[PDB]
Amino acid sequence: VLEEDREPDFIEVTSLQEFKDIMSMDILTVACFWADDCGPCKLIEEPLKKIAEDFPDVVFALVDADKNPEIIKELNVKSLPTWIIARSGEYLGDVVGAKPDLLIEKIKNIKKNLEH
Repeated sequence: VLEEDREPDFIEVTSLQEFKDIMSMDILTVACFWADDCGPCKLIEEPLKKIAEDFPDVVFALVDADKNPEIIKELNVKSLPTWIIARSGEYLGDVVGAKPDLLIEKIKNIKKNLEH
């Protein structure tokens, strides 16, 4: 089969339907948009696994832009990598570019505002 194709901590999204289903959940979800022909994507590969370790309460989903252009178009994603953050169907922020430290900050910031 060739299983656990990406890291076990990442869920892989294959349809706009699956995407909307996951961002609907009562859980902080960080979707990372990536692609093969993408240089900045590669170099954030490791730090993103470290972030998924640092935030076990957050779901990290991967979207291959090659294979999901209708999600790319639905969410107006024009650059890679792009992280979109959401919880219970509400979009709570985003980070455009290979910017792991801003993702961290945005994640902590959104959490503090959820605990108000």
